[PDB]
Amino acid sequence: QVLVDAVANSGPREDSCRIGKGGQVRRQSVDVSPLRRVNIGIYNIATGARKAAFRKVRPFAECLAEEIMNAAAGADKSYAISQRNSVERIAVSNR
Amino acid sequence: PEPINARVIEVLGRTSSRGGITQVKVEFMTGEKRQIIRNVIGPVRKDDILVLMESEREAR
Amino acid sequence: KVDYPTLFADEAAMNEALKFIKNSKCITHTQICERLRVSVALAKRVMRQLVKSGDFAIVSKSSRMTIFKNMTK
Amino acid sequence: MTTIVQPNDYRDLLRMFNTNIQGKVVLECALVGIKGIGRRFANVALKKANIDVHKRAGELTAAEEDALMKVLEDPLSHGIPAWMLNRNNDFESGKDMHILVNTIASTHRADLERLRKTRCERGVRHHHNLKVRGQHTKSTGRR
RNA sequence: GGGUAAUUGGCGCAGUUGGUUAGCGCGCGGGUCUCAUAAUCCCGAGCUCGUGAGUUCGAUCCGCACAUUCCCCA
RNA sequence: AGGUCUGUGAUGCCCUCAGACGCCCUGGGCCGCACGCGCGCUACACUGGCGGGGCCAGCCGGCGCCCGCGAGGACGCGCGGAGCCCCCGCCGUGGCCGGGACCGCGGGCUGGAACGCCCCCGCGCACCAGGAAUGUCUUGUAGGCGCCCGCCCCCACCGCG
Repeated sequence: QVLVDAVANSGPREDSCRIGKGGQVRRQSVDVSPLRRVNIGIYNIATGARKAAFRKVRPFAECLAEEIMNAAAGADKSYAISQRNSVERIAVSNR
Repeated sequence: PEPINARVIEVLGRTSSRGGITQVKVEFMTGEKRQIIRNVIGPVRKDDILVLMESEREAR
Repeated sequence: KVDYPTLFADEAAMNEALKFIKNSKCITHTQICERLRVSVALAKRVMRQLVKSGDFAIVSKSSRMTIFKNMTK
Repeated sequence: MTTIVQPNDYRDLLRMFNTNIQGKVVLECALVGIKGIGRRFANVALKKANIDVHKRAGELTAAEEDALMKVLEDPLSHGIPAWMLNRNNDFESGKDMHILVNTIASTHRADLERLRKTRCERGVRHHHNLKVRGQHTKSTGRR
């Protein structure tokens, strides 16, 4: 249950892409399909755990669990939530 | 302000900007049944349930 | 940079580490290393003592990692 | 093992052969900090001396410390072979010994002198600092 | 001498008893060379003293440099 | 007017032809090193290193006994397969037991001949994931792991598989 809750709360709901041309970024805000959302949530979980356990004494598994719990709690201490928020803001800025 | 979740009922092709976006028609199953058009990234299919942060934007 | 000992200097073992751990529900070698700033080996030895005594119990075991549960509550 | 608490005689940092040694490391890897002693030669020396090897060097009572010295100046008597030594078939006396700190630096200096006056290929090369073995120069090995 | 105003981060500028404040600018990053974009991090006796207040760039007062106008029997 | 007259009893026209550019012998060199860059290999560690044990391939394929720490060696016959991985322990974020270049004594193999290749003790270099710039890839694929043949007296970080 915790894992599904995390994969839900992690995953963007909006993103920016280049379509407006005009010789510049001209990025346009768009929406995001569910499959991409789950894929990105998983990727972010794994990546955040990986970055912590490197050259640190603690093991990979504890980092994994911590990331999962924090993301499921909706807390922004985690890496996943932070990336989600980042993307959402750079998007809404471009909407 | 509060995001709402819309359903897909028709996909009407990609764009020429590297072919990543796909135009999509959606309907507010919340009760309004408004059939509009948006721009979506990633693989989509009929009966998917998009989530929208705007109740008043368009595309074309 | 940081250094940690490998051998407890006498009263240190009981005046804290034993006390501290006994007030923990779950534990591992590495957590306790990072918590009271001692090397991992000493953690291994101590936890051996404790499972012998009976306060803690094993829930999962393996060469790379084992984790305990506080059976004293 | 099963040594949790520092013994009453724990010695936090050991000095020996002018080098200093810490008492948190296991014994056979601390001695490697001496110049002339490695992993293989140490396990062999201690064992002959009836010393535990999986012990922290701070619990090394001086009684066990002295017998260890007695075995690094006359090791051949104590059963250790001769293919395990640093210096086999010395150029002068033709004997075999093990050379520790201080001895190595002096010994290394005198060979080059021997090489120099004798007028060899290696000696002339050492003094402009080139490769002695046949490993190729030219390619790579540049700033 | 008399009156008026002002001195802030490396930069001019708004801010005045509870943000060290906005832009400029520091370099590392992302964004088809990667800049105009955006993200992030950094830059301080706020000219100098005292006064009361939970708490003054911040309210009064001391003195110095700068600018405008005005005054003059050793 | 891409490369190959240096693969050939494939060749036109030139040059060399008895102090020979023919052929055979002895040595040296093709490897030399202030410097710029092209394909590769090894690592920067805990999703790990060391020690012990258990276990399965394919192109295909050879073994016993006795010495020696080992690499190797003397005899004698026809017979035959691994790394990663899994289990138990040690180390405990320290340029440290990560990494293994350089150098100093010593033991052997090939060969007419070591400058070549293997093993043992000691010493223990750079390196903390890499700027402007750039390459390859869609299922048993990338990547990781090892094993065979070719050239070969000896030798594979190469190449075909």
